[PDB]
Amino acid sequence: PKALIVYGSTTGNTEYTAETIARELADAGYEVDSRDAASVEAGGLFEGFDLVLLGCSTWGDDSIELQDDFIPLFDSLEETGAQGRKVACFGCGASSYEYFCGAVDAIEEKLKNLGAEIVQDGLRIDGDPRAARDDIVGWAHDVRGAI
Ligand SMILES: Cc1cc2nc3c(=O)[nH]c(=O)nc-3n(C[C@H](O)[C@H](O)[C@H](O)COP(=O)(O)O)c2cc1C
Repeated sequence: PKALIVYGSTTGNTEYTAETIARELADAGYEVDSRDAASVEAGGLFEGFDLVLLGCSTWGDDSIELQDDFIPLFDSLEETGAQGRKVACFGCGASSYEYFCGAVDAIEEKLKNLGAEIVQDGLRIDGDPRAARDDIVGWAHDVRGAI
């Protein structure tokens, strides 16, 4: 299968999660294209992919704000070709906050409204992702079994 991973990361935690997920998928034989949201054009972005994984950290002071580089893509998500596309979301946040990983919920809700097929509920990491390696690995295994 061919998967696309697009991540929005300010301090590199969601980028480290995206790289862990990319290796799990490549180790199982998938074809994997991993891109920073900062380098991406929304226009037909998901075209030709069997699975699309979107990663984004949460910002703002209990007023959800998406990671800076991901904003433009979220704004033009209606142009990516998400209708009928198998997708799943992930991101890093702080479980202590009002909207823990609220950017993962917001992205899932728009994808749902755009006709995408959410194959798995979003992976929401608390704290340092390097300490949540087994959950990341376990979530990537489950998405593979869900497509
Ligand atoms: C100023 C500020 C606001 C934040 N807002 C939230 C929030 O509303 N909810 C949440 O779950 N995490 C929030 N975070 C936590 C960050 O999303 C978290 O540190 C995450 O690991 C950052 O990931 P990144 O390095 O991929 O950009 C906030 C952090 C800062 C510094």
